[PDB]
Amino acid sequence: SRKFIIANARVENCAVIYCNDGFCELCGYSRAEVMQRPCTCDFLHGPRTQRRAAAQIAQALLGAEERKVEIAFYRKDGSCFLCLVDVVPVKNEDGAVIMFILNFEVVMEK
Repeated sequence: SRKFIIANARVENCAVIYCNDGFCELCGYSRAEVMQRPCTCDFLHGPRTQRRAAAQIAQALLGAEERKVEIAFYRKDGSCFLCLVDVVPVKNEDGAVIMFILNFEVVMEK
């Protein structure tokens, strides 16, 4: 099951403007909760979440850079999962970034 969100690159906090069912089911947060949150998805952060990984994802968004970052995330129920976050900038003809697609894959459980 694919898990992904789409972020608005033209607002300061890169707000989530779409999230698919797979993503919501993965992390245990409903679409209503996820929508309009910064697409870094800090609400998934917990004890094992590496500062360096979080920083690297944030960097990719700032610099509109395509990048895969593997990071420990937490579902609503507290379970930890190692997640490969795939940051994909989508630019127009001019070269401006219009949105980001972020894909999430579970690497392994806990």
